[PDB]
Amino acid sequence: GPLGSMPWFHGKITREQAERLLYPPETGLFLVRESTNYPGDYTLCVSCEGKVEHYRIMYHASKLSIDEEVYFENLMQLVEHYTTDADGLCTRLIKPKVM
Amino acid sequence: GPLGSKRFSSLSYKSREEDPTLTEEEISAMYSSVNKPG
Repeated sequence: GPLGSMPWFHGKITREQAERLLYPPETGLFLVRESTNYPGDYTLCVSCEGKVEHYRIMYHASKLSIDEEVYFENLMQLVEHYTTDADGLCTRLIKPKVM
Repeated sequence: GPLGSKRFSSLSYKSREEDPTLTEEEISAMYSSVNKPG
């Protein structure tokens, strides 16, 4: 891998690429990509019954957070939390969007 | 013009690449944000 084993993190995907990628509705399919509209942050796209939910990820002080209450040290641990429980997600993570 | 008794809300995301005239209001409007159960 790039730096371990984080394929779910594309770090370079467009709206058209993210839309088609999440074509088939399957609760648990998530994907992270560099926020286009907001440079410097990330966006998590999940498929909930065919709907694409985008979760803005704020990166400050070398820490990530979406609820502005739970800060992490990296995207790896961040996903682990959202995978074990919703934590504010329409559907807990189940299968990472492998690219 | 059906009753409309269906629960579903699409989401057409758009990046500054295709729409650089988008503001925090529009961009954020395309997000769900953390929404815990209850």
